[PDB]
Amino acid sequence: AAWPKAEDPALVQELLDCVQQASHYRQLKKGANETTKSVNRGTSELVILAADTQPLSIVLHIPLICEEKNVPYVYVPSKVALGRACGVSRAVIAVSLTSNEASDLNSKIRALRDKVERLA
Amino acid sequence: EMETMEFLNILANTGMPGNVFGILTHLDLFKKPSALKDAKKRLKHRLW
Amino acid sequence: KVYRRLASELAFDKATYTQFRWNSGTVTSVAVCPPYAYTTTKDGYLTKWKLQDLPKKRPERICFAKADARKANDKTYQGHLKAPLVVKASQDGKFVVTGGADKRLVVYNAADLKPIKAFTQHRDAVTGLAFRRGTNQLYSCSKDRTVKVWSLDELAYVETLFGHQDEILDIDALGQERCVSVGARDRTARYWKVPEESQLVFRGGGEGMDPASAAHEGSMDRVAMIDDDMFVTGSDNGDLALWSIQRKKPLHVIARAHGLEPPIKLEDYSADEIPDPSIIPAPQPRGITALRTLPYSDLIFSGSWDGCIRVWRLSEDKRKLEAVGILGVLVRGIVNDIALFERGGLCVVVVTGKEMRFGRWKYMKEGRCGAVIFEVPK
Amino acid sequence: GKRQITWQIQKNKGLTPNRKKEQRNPRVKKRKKYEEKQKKLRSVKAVYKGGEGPGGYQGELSGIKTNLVKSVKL
Amino acid sequence: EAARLDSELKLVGEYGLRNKREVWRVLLTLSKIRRAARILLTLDEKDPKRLFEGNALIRRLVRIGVLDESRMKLDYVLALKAEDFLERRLQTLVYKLGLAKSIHHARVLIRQRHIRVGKQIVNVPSFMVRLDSQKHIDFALTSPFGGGRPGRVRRKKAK
RNA sequence: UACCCAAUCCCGACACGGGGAGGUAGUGACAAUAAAUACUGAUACAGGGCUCUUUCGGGUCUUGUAAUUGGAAUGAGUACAAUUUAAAUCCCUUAACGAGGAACAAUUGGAGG
Repeated sequence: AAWPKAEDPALVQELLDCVQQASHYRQLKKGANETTKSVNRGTSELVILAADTQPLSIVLHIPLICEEKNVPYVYVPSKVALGRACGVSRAVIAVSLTSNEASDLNSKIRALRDKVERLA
Repeated sequence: EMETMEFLNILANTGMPGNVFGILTHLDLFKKPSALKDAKKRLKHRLW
Repeated sequence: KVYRRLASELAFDKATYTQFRWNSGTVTSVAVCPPYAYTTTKDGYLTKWKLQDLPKKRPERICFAKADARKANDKTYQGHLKAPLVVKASQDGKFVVTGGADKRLVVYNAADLKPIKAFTQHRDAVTGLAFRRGTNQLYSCSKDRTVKVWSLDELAYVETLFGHQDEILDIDALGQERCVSVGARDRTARYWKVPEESQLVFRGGGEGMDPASAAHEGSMDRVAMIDDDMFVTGSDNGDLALWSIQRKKPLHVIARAHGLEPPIKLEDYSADEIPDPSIIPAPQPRGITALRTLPYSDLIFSGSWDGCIRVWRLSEDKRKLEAVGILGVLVRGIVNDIALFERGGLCVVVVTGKEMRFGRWKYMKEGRCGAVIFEVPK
Repeated sequence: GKRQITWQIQKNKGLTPNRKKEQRNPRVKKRKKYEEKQKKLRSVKAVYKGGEGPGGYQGELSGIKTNLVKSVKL
Repeated sequence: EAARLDSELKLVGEYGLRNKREVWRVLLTLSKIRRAARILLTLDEKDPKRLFEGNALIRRLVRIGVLDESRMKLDYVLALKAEDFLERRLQTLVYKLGLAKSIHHARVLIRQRHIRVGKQIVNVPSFMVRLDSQKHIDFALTSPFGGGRPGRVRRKKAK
């Protein structure tokens, strides 16, 4: 059901490290409804979705809006790891990290979405 | 003081002699020798 | 500080356990004052307890102290406002220190359990806490990526130490004036020379089953100094790595130290009238949640949420880690903490609950909010 | 009982012209010059300035002109 | 020229600089680094001079955080720029970490001694913060945003 | 036309006496280095602001005000001390004051009404 699944060799941890960097930079929206609202408002640059979700239909409904707006999306295999990487003290199943006109995080964003577009 | 500035411009308007020497006194009425050199510097530059 | 080797002089298959529990949310950490014990529970309790002797297997609680959040406004109240997270006890038996997420670390008398000092020097939260052995010098590493060393004899802060890239999760100390502290997602254990204010970085970058289930080193959760020259770190992809101070690399890393998780059920993963196993994600390794050692010994106690508490040992050249087996040969739940004590032959308490120490990421309906006390007599 | 020297003799101002509070500080002047040259830029080209708001699409809020071709003719 | 004036004004506005001397200072050190990179590209590949000196230059720039850790070639060292240097300045790092509301607020804070880099407070806003030291930018303990005394206008008002 | 043998060194009946080497301080826009002269809100009111190739024509959409108020931050300076030192100074520590323009008072040039 999750066909752009991320594989093991240092791509999941690059994703979660960029997630933690954006959460320190306050450029990140947490949870399914906030990812949905950020994609529909178009400010999203990339969206990470957990794949260990009890029933997967939530992180199945998000890729439709992401494919309609043409933003990259990728599944990491642990919502507990995604919540720990964000710094939430709750398990997060969907993470969308936005765009700003001036940062140094955007280089990591660009390399990450190049790797994700190669993954798709 | 105004008497010092008055004599300086009275002398300059009437006729400037060769040698005028500024003599700065009452330096012992000071407590901080950083304020002392600051006062010497600012009084020297204003006289110049 | 003499070196011991008691990895073979114990009978782990003959361990005697008391798996009890009491009215608590989730117990988090324990310290070992040599007759006593000190529990912290997320309800907001710190309970000082008395252990047992053989020549009745449950402790008798003697006293506790509760966090009072009503007097956050009210001044001259040393003590916590929120629930504490870590506790340590001085080997003198006269000081007990506890730090929580209420941005302050308090320290007081062990006997009457009445708060005497409430340090507010940290800026985010207190995550890790360690004593120098035989001395009242304290090392508290925090969530604002710093670690403050305190001189507790005069009840005073002496020095701070910066340099960690992410939030600092654990710290360990030994008899000298050093530290070893692990930070989470930077994958870094920093060895701390406190008098000259210097550090030594150790960057992990860790590397018939499914291939996508082999996860790299995500965080670096727990740390344990086993002697002066080497320590061990436990990382939430299940990596247990022995590190030497003489070398820049891991000395010996062992992978998936508590195995993989079970793959989640189709009856919860997909809401369909046909459950098909054609699609199900690869399970991830259950990482180390607690990790401890006895100082100057060959004992590596590692506990995850597998329901068992594993024990490892050093090699004869002390340049490798080796398995000696599962200790409880269950102790279900998420192993929050391990504490060790020698009778003269060792009693280890294991602190487990329904979730992890710092956040409610993984709640478990299985497991109990239990201190589980077991000893090996040989 | 001494005659203090006043500020006009203390610093020899003379007849320097009157300048601005913006001109007495070279950073604040270069802040206000950038705010007004970023303002002059919006009146020539079109800045992005956020997409659709949280309220949605309230129409093209300042006119639609039909006979205007604004494409670079290659 | 109008191109130089508009470029320097864009730098002075986008990063809250004081004059064009700071811009020319950064352009001078950037031209020195880029000249060293061009001189190392003059030599052929697998010359030991180019190998060790280019590895030294790239490791230096990655350690001071200007060059990204992804791209580590001498061609990207040639493709370096003054916007990257002024981004590595301290004042824009305070503005981007969000201790201050604007870049001029950040310059004001660094001047009147509120933030600290690591242990010691920093009085200069052009402090080139390295990548390892980027995280430890916070309010000092003697600042009223950090703690201690409630401060000056607070004391005059609370009296 | 500054101060001292206090350190390193030298000479003598000689542990003490004597040293124009040496070290300490002062000036300095000739250069060179870092950077203050402000930061941030709310309300009220006005309807225009800006631009150009092509000009009695075209382009773009939020900008102001000597308006009314509110917050904080404070180093120059003043400065108890202690310290530094041959004795002082500087440095590092440091209690107490220290911002509303009519001021704690930015300048030099050029163009124009």
